[PDB]
Amino acid sequence: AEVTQLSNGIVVATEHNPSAHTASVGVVFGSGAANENPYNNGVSNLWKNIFLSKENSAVAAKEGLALSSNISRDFQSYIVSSLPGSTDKSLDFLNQSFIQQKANLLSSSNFEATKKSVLKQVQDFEDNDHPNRVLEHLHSTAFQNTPLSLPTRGTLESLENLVVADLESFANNHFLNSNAVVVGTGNIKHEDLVNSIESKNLSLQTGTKPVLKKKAAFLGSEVRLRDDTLPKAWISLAVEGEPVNSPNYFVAKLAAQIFGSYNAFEPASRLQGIKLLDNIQEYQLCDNFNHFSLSYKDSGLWGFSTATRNVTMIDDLIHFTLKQWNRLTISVTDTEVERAKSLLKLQLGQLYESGNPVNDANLLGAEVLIKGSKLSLGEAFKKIDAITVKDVKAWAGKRLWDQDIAIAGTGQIEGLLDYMRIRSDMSMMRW
Amino acid sequence: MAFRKSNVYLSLVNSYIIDSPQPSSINYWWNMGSLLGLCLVIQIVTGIFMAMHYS
Amino acid sequence: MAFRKSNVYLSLVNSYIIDSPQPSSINYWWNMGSLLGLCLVIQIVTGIFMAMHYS
Amino acid sequence: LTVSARDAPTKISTLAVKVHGGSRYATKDGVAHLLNRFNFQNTNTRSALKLVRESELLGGTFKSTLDREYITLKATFLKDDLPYYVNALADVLYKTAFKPHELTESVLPAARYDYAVAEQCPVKSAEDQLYAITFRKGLGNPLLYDGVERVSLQDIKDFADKVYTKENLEVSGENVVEADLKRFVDESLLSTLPAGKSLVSKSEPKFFLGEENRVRFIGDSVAAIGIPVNKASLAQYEVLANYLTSALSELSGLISSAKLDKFTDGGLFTLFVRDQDSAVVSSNIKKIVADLKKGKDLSPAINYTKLKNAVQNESVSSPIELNFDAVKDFKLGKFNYVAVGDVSNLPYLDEL
Amino acid sequence: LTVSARDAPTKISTLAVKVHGGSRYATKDGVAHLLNRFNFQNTNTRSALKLVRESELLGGTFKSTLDREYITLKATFLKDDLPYYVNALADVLYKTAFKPHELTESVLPAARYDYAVAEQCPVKSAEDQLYAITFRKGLGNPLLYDGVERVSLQDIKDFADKVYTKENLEVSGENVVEADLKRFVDESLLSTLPAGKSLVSKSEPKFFLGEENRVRFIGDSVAAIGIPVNKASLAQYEVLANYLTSALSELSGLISSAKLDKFTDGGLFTLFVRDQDSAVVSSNIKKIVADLKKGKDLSPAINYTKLKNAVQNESVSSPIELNFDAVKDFKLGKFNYVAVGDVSNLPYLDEL
Amino acid sequence: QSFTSIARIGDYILKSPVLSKLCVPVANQFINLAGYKKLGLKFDDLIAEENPIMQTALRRLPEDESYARAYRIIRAHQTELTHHLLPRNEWIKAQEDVPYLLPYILEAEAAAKEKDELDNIEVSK
Amino acid sequence: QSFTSIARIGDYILKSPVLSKLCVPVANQFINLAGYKKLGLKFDDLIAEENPIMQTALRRLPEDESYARAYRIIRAHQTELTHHLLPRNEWIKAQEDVPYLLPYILEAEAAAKEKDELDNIEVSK
Ligand SMILES: CCCCCCCCCCC(=O)OC[C@H](COP(=O)(O)OC[C@H](O)COP(=O)(O)OC[C@@H](COC(=O)CC)OC(=O)CCC)OC(=O)CCC
Ligand SMILES: CCCCCCCCCCC(=O)OC[C@H](COP(=O)(O)OC[C@H](O)COP(=O)(O)OC[C@@H](COC(=O)CC)OC(=O)CCC)OC(=O)CCC
Ligand code: HEM
Ligand code: HEM
Ligand code: HEM
Ligand SMILES: CCCCCCCCCCCCCCC(=O)O[C@H](COC(=O)CCCCCCCCCCCC)COP(=O)(O)O
Ligand SMILES: CCCCCCCCCCCCCCCCCC(=O)O[C@H](COC(=O)CCCCCC)COP(=O)(O)OCCN
Ligand SMILES: CCCCCCCCCCCCCCCCCC(=O)O[C@H](COC(=O)CCCCCC)COP(=O)(O)OCCN
Ligand SMILES: CCCCCCCCCCCO[C@@H]1O[C@H](CO)[C@@H](O[C@H]2O[C@H](CO)[C@@H](O)[C@H](O)[C@H]2O)[C@H](O)[C@H]1O
Repeated sequence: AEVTQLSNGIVVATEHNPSAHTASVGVVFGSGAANENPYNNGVSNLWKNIFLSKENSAVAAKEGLALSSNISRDFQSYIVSSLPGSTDKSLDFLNQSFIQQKANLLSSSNFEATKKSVLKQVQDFEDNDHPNRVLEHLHSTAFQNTPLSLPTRGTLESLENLVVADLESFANNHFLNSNAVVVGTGNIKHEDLVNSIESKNLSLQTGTKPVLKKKAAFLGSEVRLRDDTLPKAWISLAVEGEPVNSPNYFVAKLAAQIFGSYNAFEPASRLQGIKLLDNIQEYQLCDNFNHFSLSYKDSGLWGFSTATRNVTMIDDLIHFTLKQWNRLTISVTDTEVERAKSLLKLQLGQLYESGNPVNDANLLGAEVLIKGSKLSLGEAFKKIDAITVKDVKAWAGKRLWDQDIAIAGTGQIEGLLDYMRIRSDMSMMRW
Repeated sequence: MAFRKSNVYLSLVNSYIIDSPQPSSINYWWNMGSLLGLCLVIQIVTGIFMAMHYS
Repeated sequence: MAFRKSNVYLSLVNSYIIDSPQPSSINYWWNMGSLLGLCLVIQIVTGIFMAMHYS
Repeated sequence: LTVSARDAPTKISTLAVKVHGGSRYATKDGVAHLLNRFNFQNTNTRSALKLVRESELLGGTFKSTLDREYITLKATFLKDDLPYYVNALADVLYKTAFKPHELTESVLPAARYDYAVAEQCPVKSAEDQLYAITFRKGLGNPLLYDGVERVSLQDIKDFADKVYTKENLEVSGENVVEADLKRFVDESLLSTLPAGKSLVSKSEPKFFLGEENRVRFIGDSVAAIGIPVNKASLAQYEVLANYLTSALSELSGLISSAKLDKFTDGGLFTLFVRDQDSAVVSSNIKKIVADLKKGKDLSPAINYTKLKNAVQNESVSSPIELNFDAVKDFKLGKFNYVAVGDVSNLPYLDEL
Repeated sequence: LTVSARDAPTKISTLAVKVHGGSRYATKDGVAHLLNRFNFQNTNTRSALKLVRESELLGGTFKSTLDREYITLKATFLKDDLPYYVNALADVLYKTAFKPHELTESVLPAARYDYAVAEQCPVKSAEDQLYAITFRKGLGNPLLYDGVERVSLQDIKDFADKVYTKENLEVSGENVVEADLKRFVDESLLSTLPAGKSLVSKSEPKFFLGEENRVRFIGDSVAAIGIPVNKASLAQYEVLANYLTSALSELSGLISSAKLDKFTDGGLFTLFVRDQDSAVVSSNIKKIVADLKKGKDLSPAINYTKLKNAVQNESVSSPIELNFDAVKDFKLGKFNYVAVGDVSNLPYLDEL
Repeated sequence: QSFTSIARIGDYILKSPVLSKLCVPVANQFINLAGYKKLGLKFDDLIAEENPIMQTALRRLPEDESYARAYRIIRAHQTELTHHLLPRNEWIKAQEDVPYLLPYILEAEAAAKEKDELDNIEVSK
Repeated sequence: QSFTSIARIGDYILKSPVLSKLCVPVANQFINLAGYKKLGLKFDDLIAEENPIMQTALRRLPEDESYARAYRIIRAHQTELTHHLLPRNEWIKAQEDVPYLLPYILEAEAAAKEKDELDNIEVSK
């Protein structure tokens, strides 16, 4: 992970990789679902889909280019992939699609079909993707009536009320130069991509700043979507976590790594050095779980998600997990922190250094849009190696011990007890 | 499982006084039973202590 | 299901005194327990009746 | 004992020990599956538990994957700990314990799960069928263990003996210093392994055409076609799969999936049509076969297939490249077909 | 509205109502099974419970068998109570309640059971497979309901209207006086039934040859072959079946079962080889085919098959009788084949 | 008391113009005073269910109405625990206070009655 | 006391010609006086099984030996309740009194101790 960034109005950032074999060029905006309203919610997912439209994709396919678009909470990306030399043609397609096709892609035939696609797409997700649907409701109840609560794909209600005018108004306010970063990852060199950008000119949609509003706030609450027809109980629970640029960003991630992820069906997963495993395998409290330390611009979420068929012992699953979390404040051991350090590094490694250029493009853009430059692993590893048991305890003492929680769940959740019973387990009795 | 559920004695306490599923809407009239339990205990305790000085 | 197993009260009698699975080889030394139960009842009953004439 | 690697200045490395022991080499249905599920269990000197606990402290994980061709023992870790992971993978191939209780407590349950997940997806059933009718005992072997043919612990140990040999494997390092990797491999038990005989056949396998098999299934119905491809004729089938899947073909929105499985002695082009209702699967595959009979391509999908095929960064043993710079047309001769699901209302080969 | 009867001075009689609505006529997979399973449930004026308790006090029982051709409502009872049973069966055809709860509480579970029993017998999976491959939707329909194609309560009622018509059924009596039978039948709700058509086809069904299907299965392996037969050619196949299932053939001990399913528009000859291990199955099926391809008969089993065909005195309208005195030689031409079980180790039609 | 019995007496009154003009008004008054509609419940939701006839009926009730019943019950316990009533626009209206379960109950009752009679039939030789 | 500990002590004695000849004769007499063989039991049948180790060991025991262990136990309980011993020819013989379960118990224990050591590994920086 090595960065290089320059500017001339349009901020350009790249990251060379001599052993790439391909290259990805694109634009990333510092506005995602958290920059939408409860009524135009889904407008970004809508943009993503028209950019990947059938027509637009053919025009790129003939050019030997592959398209990619990712909608998140804080950022939004549109990336083009090609061979290392065809990079000059990728920028032409980008310039063509976002500085000329302001009405090409927004035709009544293309739009109504795309709208129809994302509509069925989202209907399916809400209908069958239980673990992600639950996790989305977790964000929805935790940050309710606040920016961070809106689902990245949007709601079926506001999705079907959208018109080309909604797409345009969003573009006019967010697809601006001051809210973007041109990204180039793969094998291409920095002092070469900027030239092709300087080769052209104009300034259509510039000078203007994006809009502002209220900041994300965590609220202790819950949303229960009971469905007895499903074969499992899917739940997600979390406390208010850390925002990107928080002093405890790495400490929180190390804490999540301590409890990690688990798949009851994979032999090696059952053997991990996570004390919680000794409590949940006796009666097989779940099929799987995974801890997380989600971080965004305004706030974060630290917690876990689980899936279980043991619908009569959900109280034990929750009880044991939260009881292990208490340990982070009062008894986490040195070895537990050292095992977490090793594995956090490993995960940060697989994330920041995959052989995939589109992954690096999204990470580069989204990061420079906040801190001004992507963080190197070498520095990340140094901060991770410096984390002490005390750091973890001090952190747990403020974000975990006797703190409000956000819960969401669907399926056979009758066995999931009331809020207070769950909230109580966030601390222990003592003299 | 939790010790309160696995222990032979605690599981009884757990089923009757802790995890016992109550209708969400029972009003104060349903508090009379616990009150009768208190009465019995009050009556027995005071009676025994008086019994020590009675003929 | 037999009434002795279905009824709330008799099911306790049945699991402890009727259908309780006992090891086939326990010898007479395992008869002391029941004998201790008999002893307690003998003490309580004879005691209550004497208590009626005691000062 | 081929040992390749490609260095870089990163924090993470990847170690892979490719073994030509995929389902294609399975002596009994599912033994290759069981052997794959047996990797990383107890070794005569280090237990599965110790391996996981120690590797976690170091900063790495292990995994064993099953292909129709290989059994890959991969390991991801922190660059400077290479020897440990080279020795770890070595011990697996050399001294795996194969305890009877591991087969019943871990291996079989894991294989049951693999089969359970796979059985719910009809395209995977369709794919097993395609292979089984086009080829009939090598490449046509079932990919997973299903118990129709009982496999003993002994059979697993025998397949281990037949498959884990110096001549039948490649040690691929990614983001690793090749000089050191070659040194550690020789120093490890990898080189102490009995030199065997590479099971890889140079000659093209026998194949069949115009074959059909129907499988009744509750759920989504699927109509699929499979076509055996020559070693030299595979470059065109590769761009065909990318064409049929890209925005360059009007019938791409009519097909769920289409790919070309590439082996050193040939390949199999697979095209699947999956949908909730049979009426739709019928009209689609019907329109697909009809339109393919009209030999067309022109090759506007040549620079696209080049880009798509270039996304093989992790693969350190990819087939022939230069072939793409040619062939512009595709016809459609004889092929193999399978119907999964609402069979009673799916097309037969006769009417396609 | 056919009505026949053969009397005798017995104590017991047996009424039968042959309806041409077996699996061959099923508009949806298993719909014939479900209707057959719905018979004897509540009628609009008499409950299943009332029927059973009442008939028990009289001394009679009911039953509804499903065939590949028929759905037969049959009654066995004390002779003198004839009108009661004539009406009971009449009421079933004319006014079965078809309550939604009966479908979920009694019918679906019973069909689930029927399927469960048959699912464990591989020769039945083969018999279904045979019919399917030689008559692609005619008599080739699945015999039982398996849920691959959903059948609603309405689909069952629709099928009841399509099949329960006067011109589509044959009332039959045994140990019954034909005079009273016809009288009671005309006097019953049978005559009030709408007289629809009669899907009983005269023209020979479209058949297929050289077809094969393979199904993986846990348990015994079974290799079977099917042969479509003419409305005239079915005489030699009747003796063929008996010849192969008698001491006259030096290969009767090599085959599990062999028979000729007869219909008015033709028939299907089926031969099955079933055994625990695939190797035994393979040897037999090969030896059977080779010896039949090198055809031989000469009718030393004409008198035998004449006896066996006669020990079937229940069909008051069975096929051609005296057709035995004709043809005597036989040679195995083209046929259809299915492999059930350890498929990866069973013969392909290719090597037969 | 069985619903068959209730229905028999009720139908008789409902068919009689004289009784019907006299009773029904009093009954309408009774139901409004009862107040269950203010809690969002339909009368059939009030029937004690801990007996075989009701379990049979509730089993046979179509999926969609069953989910609807569950909601009205849950919503009612919640409203009752807060000591409030639902806003008027959520009260069950007379048009909505339909005997949806009744037919299933009468059907179950008739079947049990027949089964009881058949279990105790006498025979006359 | 663990079997690992028992085996360590017994092996030391067994490997020492001095203790071996002084201790073994005592142990042979102890076992014969114990009388479990007169009831048809092998010593390994006597091991109290209500603990984790024994359960994993008993689960891992091959079917054939498990059916035989089952029989020896049932046979023993029956003989014991009749207050008799088995006929002479049915007594377990010294050569039949083999430690069939020991290897399984030792395997389970070694695995359990390792897990205990790994659950508490300390890390030296
Ligand atoms: C001589 C020997 C006497 C010994 C007996 C002593 C114990 C008496 C028990 C009283 C009882 O059972 O009455 C129950 C009724 C039913 O009531 P409900 O429908 O369930 O309540 C709704 C609450 O306001 C919810 O409200 P809440 O939020 O729970 O607080 C309720 C209230 C409870 O007060 C009590 O102590 C209950 C009697 O607290 C207050 O606001 C009072 C502040 C001064 O409560 C009443 O209506 C009381 C009148 C009879
Ligand atoms: C002391 C003051 C207060 C206590 C008063 C109550 C005394 C009861 C306590 C005694 C006790 O528990 O003794 C147990 C022993 C163990 O015995 P075992 O190995 O299980 O028996 C095999 C049976 O003969 C089987 O034979 P059986 O068919 O059951 O008949 C047994 C015997 C039982 O006699 C008794 O009353 C039981 C003690 O009946 C007879 O034939 C003899 C009648 C005198 O019984 C003995 O024989 C004692 C041996 C030292
Ligand atoms: C359900 C429990 C009990 C009830 C309802 C009960 C009721 C009574 C009543 C009504 C009296 C007379 C009160 C008076 O006017 O002075 C009384 C007296 C007495 N009770 Fe109880 N009693 C109970 C339990 C006990 C117990 C367990 C004991 C014995 C250990 C006991 C010992 C006495 C004594 C010593 C008196 C005489 C002193 C006195 O007058 O209070 N009582 N009891
Ligand atoms: C009033 C006092 C007691 C009563 C009524 C009682 C009753 C019983 C009963 C009914 C049994 C089962 C049958 C039997 O084994 O005899 C039993 C078992 C047992 N009791 Fe007690 N007991 C009493 C006191 C004690 C004492 C003082 C001890 C020990 C300090 C004790 C230890 C045991 C044990 C360990 C068992 C299980 C024996 C076995 O199954 O091997 N009991 N008792
Ligand atoms: C269940 C265990 C009991 C035991 C072990 C027990 C034991 C004793 C003993 C050792 C004595 C002295 C006997 C003597 O030498 O005279 C005694 C006396 C007495 N006990 Fe108990 N007792 C028991 C229960 C009861 C109960 C429930 C009562 C009820 C009030 C009671 C009432 C008496 C009375 C009134 C006396 C004095 C008269 C006498 O000497 O027997 N006992 N008890
Ligand atoms: C026979 C029946 C007689 C009495 C029936 C009445 C039932 C109520 C018993 C009260 C026990 C309360 C324990 C709460 C607990 O353990 O939660 C503990 C918290 O306990 C507390 O905060 C202590 C508050 C003071 C309790 C008041 C004592 C009551 C006075 C006794 C009078 C009764 C005769 C769990 O707390 P946490 O969930 O927030 O982590
Ligand atoms: C009128 C009485 C009606 C009878 C109902 C009885 C209900 C009892 C209600 C009160 C429960 C409070 C005491 C329970 C103690 C819980 C701790 C426990 O059981 O630890 C026990 C050990 O306890 C002892 O040694 C002494 C118990 C003495 C109890 C004195 C009252 C641990 O037992 P454990 O469940 O862990 O066993 C595991 C399997 N080897
Ligand atoms: C310190 C106490 C320790 C634990 C106490 C429990 C020990 C139980 C010992 C008692 C044995 C006597 C049981 C007789 C009751 C059996 C009949 C029965 O329960 O019929 C009951 C009705 O009982 C009554 O009305 C009176 C209760 C009797 C009170 C006795 C003092 C019928 O109840 P049923 O089980 O049939 O419910 C299903 C039918 N719809
Ligand atoms: C039978 C009659 C006898 C009555 C005796 C009265 C008993 C009083 C017990 C009082 C306090 O007991 C005390 O309760 C508080 C919760 O309220 C516990 O607090 C615990 O939960 C609270 C949250 O609610 C956390 O903030 C706290 O960090 C945690 O320790 C505390 O650790 C315990 O020590």
